[PDB]
Amino acid sequence: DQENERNISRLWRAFRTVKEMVKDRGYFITQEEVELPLEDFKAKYCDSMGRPQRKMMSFQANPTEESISKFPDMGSLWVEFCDEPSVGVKTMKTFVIHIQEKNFQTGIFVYQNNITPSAMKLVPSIPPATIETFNEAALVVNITHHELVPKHIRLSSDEKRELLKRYRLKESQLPRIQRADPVALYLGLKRGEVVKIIRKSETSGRYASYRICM
Amino acid sequence: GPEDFQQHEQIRRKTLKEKAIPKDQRATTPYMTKYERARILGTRALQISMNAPVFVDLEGETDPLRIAMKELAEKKIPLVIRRYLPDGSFEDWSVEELIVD
Amino acid sequence: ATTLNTPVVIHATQLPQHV
Repeated sequence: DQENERNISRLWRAFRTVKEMVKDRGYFITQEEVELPLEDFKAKYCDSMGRPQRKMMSFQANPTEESISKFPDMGSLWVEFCDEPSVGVKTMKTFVIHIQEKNFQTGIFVYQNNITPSAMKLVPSIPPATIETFNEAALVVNITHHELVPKHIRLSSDEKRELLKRYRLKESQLPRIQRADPVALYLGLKRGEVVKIIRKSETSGRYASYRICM
Repeated sequence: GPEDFQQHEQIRRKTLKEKAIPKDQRATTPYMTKYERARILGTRALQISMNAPVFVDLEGETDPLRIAMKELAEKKIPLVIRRYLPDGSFEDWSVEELIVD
Repeated sequence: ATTLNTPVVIHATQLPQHV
């Protein structure tokens, strides 16, 4: 083992940031699971031969009670990995059908190297269930930990209507955050729901800004 | 014929009444802004120049803008500022209800 | 014929009612 250790470290970092993403989105995740040592990762999600197996890397998450109160329509979530360089349409159907038969509102799918176009036309094909796509690379660092990236908090519709009535606004007159913005993907931002940004200002310290996903 | 106008007038009045913000819940600055002060002075000066009644003692003065400044000092300007919110909704603050500076 | 001696626009509120 001279580089497989580096590959496993990359997998461990991606796993940690996936857990952090789920916890931020608002499903029950524990700091015991987040702060997971590399040796524990080896002993748990790696076999004797040093092979990273991702069948058991998958996990299911449920909303916290606070999240249930804040957003009534928070369903269960499903995260899946894959060992293949390219995820196939059969392996993607085994995910979509699984999402349907397990009654999951959201599902997170990742892929090692690339995702074929053949498997990319089914992720938006089964509403209301939402399927989001990610890479094991380009995820090994949580962008929300970057000091330039501020704190984004998804705003519930109850306080969104309060903001809109306070500023006498349409949804369209707010500053806009792109649906494909990396933080929007992190937050799992559907279109139409506003995000609150706590900006650290050089002049006035902390002030709250708002964007809308659209 | 005329009833089309009656409908249009009803709609205009209804939209006006919906846009107006009632006095009990206007959330704008108590202070008169510098722009409002300048325009109140200018408009009151114009009205005095066009032979309007004046509510202050003229100390043998001839400048309409000076007369308006005197009226503002003694709070005798019969004007109202209609502050416009971005959505078209508006509030109404009287001149004597505002504090200069 | 100015905005100081004649109304700008005139409209009929209702139909003319004979008295």
